[PDB]
This record gives sequence, C-alpha cells and structure tokens, in this order.
Amino acid sequence: DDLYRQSLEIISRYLREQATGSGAAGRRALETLRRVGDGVQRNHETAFQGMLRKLDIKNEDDVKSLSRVMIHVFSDGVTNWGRIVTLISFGAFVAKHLKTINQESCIEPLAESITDVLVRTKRDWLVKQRGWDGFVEFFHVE
Amino acid sequence: RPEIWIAQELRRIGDEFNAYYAR
Ligand SMILES: [Cl-]
Ligand SMILES: [Zn+2]
Ligand SMILES: [Zn+2]
Ligand SMILES: [Zn+2]
Ligand SMILES: [Zn+2]
Ligand SMILES: [Zn+2]
Ligand SMILES: [Zn+2]
Ligand SMILES: [Zn+2]
Repeated sequence: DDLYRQSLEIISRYLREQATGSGAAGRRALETLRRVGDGVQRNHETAFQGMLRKLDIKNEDDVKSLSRVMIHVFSDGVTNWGRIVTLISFGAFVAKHLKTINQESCIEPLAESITDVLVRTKRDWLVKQRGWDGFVEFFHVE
Repeated sequence: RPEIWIAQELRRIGDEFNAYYAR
C-alpha cells in the first residue's frame, strides 16, 4: 500500500520533527508540510492550546478521541487540503505535548491514527489527484 | 461535546486556511 506508506512517512516525519525539534515527491510533500503545517498554527496557537486541553490525551496510544474528532470534522461531507493540513498540524501540536510530558513517548500511534483517517476514509479522493501532488500544488508558492 | 467543540474549531481553521490558499 504505497499511498499509505508514503503518507505515513510524511506525517510521521513531520510529527517527529515537531515533537523532538530535530522519493523526491515525498520530500516535496514534507517540505510543504513543514511550511504550511507550521503556518496554520500561526495565529491559532490559543485555539490549538484550547483544543489540546479539551482533548485531554492520556498517553502516546490514546488516539481514539482524536480519530473521532477527525472523522467528525469531515462529517459535513467537505474535504480539502486546508482541513487535512490543519488536522496534521494539530496532530503535531499534540505530539509535541506528549513528548513534553514524557520524552520516551512515540509519535507513531498518533501518526498512524492520522494517516489511517486520511488514507482509508479519503482513499479515492487522494488517488484521483495523485495523492500528495494535490497537497504540494495547492500550497505551491512562486 | 468536547470532541465536537474540537472538531468545530479544526473545521473552521481548516476551511479558513483552505480559502486563504485557494485565493
Ligand atoms: Cl471511519
Ligand atoms: Zn517513536
Ligand atoms: Zn514506538
Ligand atoms: Zn506502528
Ligand atoms: Zn505537481
Ligand atoms: Zn457535528
Ligand atoms: Zn460538527
Ligand atoms: Zn473558536
């Protein structure tokens, strides 16, 4: 499952970079995600903080609530890349929090949960636009 | 309610951010 694996790689890498501080298509997607994932947090820091508090994530594995949230976000039937990147960015915000409380925390369950929602529930929507190419082009700046 | 509150805010921000880049 190339799309799942590619997506998980991009999302896992971003979450890990965010939480710790520390092919080419996947690379361009990750570069875009760094830029706009960081971008969407800007101005929304208070909102993200408030969401994190309500989310009340218990540990690295406690992803069920976030998954329900993500499914609910999409439950109006609208799908776009702004929503998707906001969910990933919030995921990174949550991952950063999990590491802050326990530095031995793995971001992997969170990244897998996010990727699951995106790839399983929007599979064909992603495939029709050649996956992450839609993301790269949507957020492409000249 | 908490999950719905979180989802409402994520959707608002996502759609905002989408419109920003769609423009
Ligand atoms: Cl589902
Ligand atoms: Zn880990
Ligand atoms: Zn692990
Ligand atoms: Zn795993
Ligand atoms: Zn392209
Ligand atoms: Zn609702
Ligand atoms: Zn709703
Ligand atoms: Zn609000």
